[PDB]
Amino acid sequence: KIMRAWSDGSHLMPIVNTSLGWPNGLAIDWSASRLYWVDAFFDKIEHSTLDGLDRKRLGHVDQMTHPFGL
Amino acid sequence: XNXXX
Ligand SMILES: *[C@@H]1O[C@H](CO)[C@@H](O[C@@H]2O[C@H](CO)[C@@H](O)[C@H](O[C@@H]3O[C@H](CO[C@H]4O[C@H](CO)[C@@H](O)[C@H](O)[C@@H]4O)[C@@H](O)[C@H](O[C@H]4O[C@H](CO)[C@@H](O)[C@H](O)[C@@H]4O)[C@@H]3O)[C@H]2NC(C)=O)[C@H](O)[C@H]1NC(C)=O
Ligand SMILES: [Ca+2]
Repeated sequence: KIMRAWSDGSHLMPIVNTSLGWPNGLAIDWSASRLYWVDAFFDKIEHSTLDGLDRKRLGHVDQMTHPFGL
Repeated sequence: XNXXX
């Protein structure tokens, strides 16, 4: 799962807990305010709103098979 | 695997 909380560490709640295996890396698209993550099990890059809504998946990346950080 | 080395 990928969890969100207040910067205080309270209000901890999952926001992405479906179709996930090894979500190694996280990133924020500061321009669009969108959370990006990446899987090492399914080998996919995904991005969504900060609430975990509007989930999208990027196209296949040729030789990416164990992405750690992004 | 996925462990840190
Ligand atoms: C996986 O991740 C999902 C989220 O993507 C989690 O589901 C959410 O669990 C949360 C628990 O903290 C809840 O916020 C939320 O469930 C409810 O949300 C309701 C919001 O009200 C609107 O939406 C409902 C949708 O069914 C609709 O029926 C209603 O008319 C409104 O339009 C709340 O009302 C509801 O409150 C109930 O539960 C709380 C306890 O949690 C009680 O205190 C209340 O009295 C009441 O009985 C509740 O908050 C969940 N959202 C979704 C998408 O279902 C999963 O929990 C995660 N699971 C795992 C395995 O990690
Ligand atoms: Ca793999």
